[PDB]
Amino acid sequence: YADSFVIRGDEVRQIAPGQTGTIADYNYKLPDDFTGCVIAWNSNNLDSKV
Amino acid sequence: SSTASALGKLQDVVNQNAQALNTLVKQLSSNFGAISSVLNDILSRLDPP
Repeated sequence: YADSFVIRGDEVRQIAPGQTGTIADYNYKLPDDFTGCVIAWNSNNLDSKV
Repeated sequence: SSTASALGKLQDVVNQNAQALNTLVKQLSSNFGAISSVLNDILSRLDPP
């Protein structure tokens, strides 16, 4: 399973099992026993507009 | 009828059983190195992780 989206820079560490946050409980919550990997990388040059 | 302490054996059996049960129940209050001795407190004070 590959789930892709874009997030705020400071909330990147809410993407982890057993975490609490704004997006962590209202937008995307991971199971505690989740197995897999997470990939995070900046997109200032593309996903940001002047 | 008069002299007591003539039936020490049965009294000892009863006392041993009662004492063992009592200490087994007493063991609940211990901490075992956890935060507290009651599940509800540590459940309501901390998230599962």
